[PDB]
Amino acid sequence: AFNKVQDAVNANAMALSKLAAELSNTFGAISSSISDILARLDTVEQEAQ
Amino acid sequence: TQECDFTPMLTGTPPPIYNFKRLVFTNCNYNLTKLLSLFQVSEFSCHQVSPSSLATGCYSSLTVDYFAYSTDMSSYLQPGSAGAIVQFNYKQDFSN
Amino acid sequence: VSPSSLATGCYSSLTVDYFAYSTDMSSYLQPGSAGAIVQFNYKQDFSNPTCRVLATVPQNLTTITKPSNYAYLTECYKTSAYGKNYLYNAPGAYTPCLSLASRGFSTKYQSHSDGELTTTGYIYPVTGNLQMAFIISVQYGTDTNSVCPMQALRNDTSIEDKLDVCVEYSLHGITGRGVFHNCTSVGLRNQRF
Amino acid sequence: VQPDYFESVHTTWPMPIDTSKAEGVIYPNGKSYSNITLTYTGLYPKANDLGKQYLFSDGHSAPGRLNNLFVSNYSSQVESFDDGFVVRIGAAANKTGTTVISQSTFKPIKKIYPAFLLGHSVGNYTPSNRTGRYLNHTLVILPDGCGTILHAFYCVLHPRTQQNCAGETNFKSLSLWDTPASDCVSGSYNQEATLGAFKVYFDLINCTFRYNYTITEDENAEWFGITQDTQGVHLYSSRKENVFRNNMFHFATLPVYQKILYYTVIPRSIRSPFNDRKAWAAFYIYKLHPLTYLLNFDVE
Ligand SMILES: *[C@@H]1O[C@H](CO)[C@@H](O[C@@H]2O[C@H](CO)[C@@H](O)[C@H](O)[C@H]2NC(C)=O)[C@H](O)[C@H]1NC(C)=O
Ligand SMILES: *[C@@H]1O[C@H](CO)[C@@H](O[C@@H]2O[C@H](CO)[C@@H](O)[C@H](O)[C@H]2NC(C)=O)[C@H](O)[C@H]1NC(C)=O
Ligand SMILES: *[C@@H]1O[C@H](CO)[C@@H](O[C@@H]2O[C@H](CO)[C@@H](O)[C@H](O)[C@H]2NC(C)=O)[C@H](O)[C@H]1NC(C)=O
Ligand SMILES: *[C@@H]1O[C@H](CO)[C@@H](O[C@@H]2O[C@H](CO)[C@@H](O)[C@H](O)[C@H]2NC(C)=O)[C@H](O)[C@H]1NC(C)=O
Ligand SMILES: CCCCCCCC/C=C\CCCCCCCC(=O)O
Ligand SMILES: CCCCCCCC/C=C\CCCCCCCC(=O)O
Ligand SMILES: CCCCCCCCCCCCCCCC(=O)O
Ligand SMILES: CCCCCCCCCCCCCCCC(=O)O
Ligand SMILES: *[C@@H]1O[C@H](CO)[C@@H](O)[C@H](O)[C@H]1NC(C)=O
Ligand SMILES: *[C@@H]1O[C@H](CO)[C@@H](O)[C@H](O)[C@H]1NC(C)=O
Ligand SMILES: *[C@@H]1O[C@H](CO)[C@@H](O)[C@H](O)[C@H]1NC(C)=O
Ligand SMILES: *[C@@H]1O[C@H](CO)[C@@H](O)[C@H](O)[C@H]1NC(C)=O
Ligand SMILES: *[C@@H]1O[C@H](CO)[C@@H](O)[C@H](O)[C@H]1NC(C)=O
Ligand SMILES: *[C@@H]1O[C@H](CO)[C@@H](O)[C@H](O)[C@H]1NC(C)=O
Ligand SMILES: *[C@@H]1O[C@H](CO)[C@@H](O)[C@H](O)[C@H]1NC(C)=O
Repeated sequence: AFNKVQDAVNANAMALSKLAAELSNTFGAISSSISDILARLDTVEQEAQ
Repeated sequence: TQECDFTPMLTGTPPPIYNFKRLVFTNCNYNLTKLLSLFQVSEFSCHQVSPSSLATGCYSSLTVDYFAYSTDMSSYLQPGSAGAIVQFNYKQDFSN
Repeated sequence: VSPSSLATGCYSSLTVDYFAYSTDMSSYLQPGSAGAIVQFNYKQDFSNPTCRVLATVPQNLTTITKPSNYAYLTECYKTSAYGKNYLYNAPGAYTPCLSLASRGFSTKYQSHSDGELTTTGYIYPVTGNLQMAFIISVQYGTDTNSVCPMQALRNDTSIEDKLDVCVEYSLHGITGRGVFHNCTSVGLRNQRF
Repeated sequence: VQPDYFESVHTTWPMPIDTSKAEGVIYPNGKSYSNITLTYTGLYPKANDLGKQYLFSDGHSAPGRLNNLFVSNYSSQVESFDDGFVVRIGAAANKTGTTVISQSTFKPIKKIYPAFLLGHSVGNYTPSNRTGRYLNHTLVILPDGCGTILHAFYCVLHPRTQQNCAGETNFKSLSLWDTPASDCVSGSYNQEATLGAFKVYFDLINCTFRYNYTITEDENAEWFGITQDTQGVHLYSSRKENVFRNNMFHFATLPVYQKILYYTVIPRSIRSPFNDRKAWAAFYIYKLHPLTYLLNFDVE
């Protein structure tokens, strides 16, 4: 029963961790930061990135 | 921040391609305008950067290889080329 | 867009910018280029589908004459109490030093100043046949009528014998695939679609 | 010129934008919708924008005679274009009221179409040292023919050095006039009186185009609008049905490609007689902004 209480607390924490971590996926771009894409490319390349 | 030293590239005879020259710059400013006013560009091609972004931003280090080269042999410097230039003279690195 | 699709299809509007231009300065017109051409002379706009064409005009065709020089701008800025403030082109627009640059240029690196504004020009002679640049852009879907090239025109057909079957259609330049059914009028009939 | 008399607290009736009636909304071009609701991004006014009011007046009038004009300093208010604008034209032209000048004489309020100068560059008037002079190709939008003609042209304006005529040492303003009694006899509408009175002030040099448009006049509500993009200048008007006159539709494109930065409303004074005069309405200008709107379309 104690393991089920801790399991529930961890499932709540795991949903928020997995939300926050997907903002560092580049997905095949040159960066996951939008600011670095805007600072390193021109407009046509910026759009596809 | 004292200014970068391009005078090795701007005086003398440029070397052949198998004996190319390399310069590396950190912690300096360089005046890209009046560098572009010494040369007439026939072509450029860039990889994960654009030349208008090099003009408006900053970077940790700059690295320049330079040699004499006929412009009408430009397609022998393309990535994926098959001839003697990539095999025995110069092969471009695509890490940075 | 591709040039061969401009030759077989219709669009709402066509826009052409054109000027004299040496072909061996072509890389200064590239998107991403860094010199004086994009900064002070022409910056291409990319919000619509667009093409860039360089061409030579031959000797006895057309009634196009040649100018004496090619000419571009090397600087445009205003003076302030701190120093120079460089004024850069917007995409598709004209340079703010255009009224100063209408005075002409006689020598390379000749300046023209009015108040705060200053501009510098660069000329060099025209040798051989004239060369030109064209910036073309099209629009889709903003008009009840179309711009079409003459090889893309077909005669006319009727729908009244082919109701409730799937057909191709080309209706005032709007093309596609569909099934048609006689109905009661809705919408404004002056807007056609 | 006595501009504290015109923009006083006499009429000053505020007229905000009501989006629940869709006031000042430009219809999409090339397409229609029927009985639906959708979002649309475009150039729209802000909700509950009061805008700016323009009050007009017949000039000074001797008994039986005509005098100099009673105008404001609208010819020295140079305003920023920024996205274009829309104009509510004479919404008060169905009730009683004076214009501003004859405070004890209510006359049936007619409608007054606005006149505009629009340009890229602006300067001083030399030697009068007055600001508000347009100096390159300027666009001129003039109503004419007792409100049946719209002239639009793109020309260089050369000031004339006559009695003042907008180019002398002494310079009040540019101001335009018209006569409801002689220039607006029915059957023979003189559709060049505003053009001729304008040509008294200026020489029209190197006109690239000269367009003429048919205006539908009545005493109901009217909306006019102007925008610029990379394809040129667009003009918008409410149609002629008394059926949803809040909707503005595109009726003209003008091949003007340099960016319009400044505009000037032209001060008018329509020179009716003293006893049988007509009282004048206002108009209201509202600025456009890039906005997203939720629009509802009926089945019509
Ligand atoms: C980069 O070098 C150019 C040289 O080409 C500098 O431009 C010169 O500036 C001085 C004073 O501002 C003028 O007297 C020269 O006539 C200029 N020469 C040209 C060709 O324009 C430029 O100032 C340098 N950039 C910076 C930031 O110092
Ligand atoms: C587009 O214009 C060309 C003009 O070059 C037209 O071609 C000419 O047509 C006439 C009529 O048969 C011939 O006598 C000429 O010899 C043609 N000139 C050439 C160069 O072929 C052409 O017909 C036009 N296109 C369409 C679709 O009408
Ligand atoms: C645009 O208008 C300006 C006026 O502001 C014109 O420039 C003037 O040209 C005359 C020619 O006699 C000079 O005397 C003035 O000094 C000029 N004004 C300024 C401020 O320099 C200009 O020519 C016009 N543009 C074009 C293309 O003609
Ligand atoms: C629009 O109306 C005006 C005024 O009636 C026309 O202006 C005349 O144009 C002709 C030829 O362009 C000139 O010879 C006259 O001097 C102009 N008269 C005036 C009073 O301006 C204009 O032509 C009309 N537009 C079109 C397209 O016909
Ligand atoms: C100059 C081509 C004449 C030979 C064509 C017929 C042989 C085809 C077989 C292999 C072709 C591969 C060579 C690719 C040529 C491009 C040269 C280069 O990479 O710079
Ligand atoms: C042409 C001279 C090259 C000199 C190399 C040393 C300077 C390196 C610093 C910046 C290089 C960026 C210039 C890009 C060249 C393309 C010019 C263009 O057409 O926009
Ligand atoms: C530092 C100057 C002394 C070195 C002198 C080297 C002279 C360069 C000549 C060789 C050019 C090599 C480029 C050939 C390739 C090509 O042009 O296609
Ligand atoms: C309207 C025609 C008269 C004006 C004559 C202008 C034509 C000569 C100027 C050519 C400039 C073209 C751009 C120069 C840069 C280049 O040649 O690459
Ligand atoms: C134009 O010049 C070409 C040679 O470049 C020649 O063959 C042709 O006959 C000429 N035509 C005319 C009309 O001059
Ligand atoms: C930048 O700093 C220098 C050094 O004092 C000063 O002379 C100059 O006016 C400054 N410029 C601006 C735009 O602040
Ligand atoms: C289509 O409908 C209209 C109006 O409903 C009618 O006038 C017309 O005759 C119909 N056409 C056919 C082919 O049925
Ligand atoms: C007339 O000009 C003055 C100052 O130039 C200004 O304060 C006033 O608002 C102007 N009049 C009107 C009606 O805008
Ligand atoms: C304006 O007044 C006329 C007559 O006085 C009337 O017929 C008309 O309906 C009024 N306008 C509106 C929008 O009601
Ligand atoms: C008259 O105009 C000139 C500009 O040509 C300006 O320098 C001067 O200050 C003006 N005079 C007055 C009294 O404002
Ligand atoms: C009108 O155009 C002519 C071209 O023939 C030009 O010479 C003249 O300067 C122009 N007028 C003005 C006021 O610039």
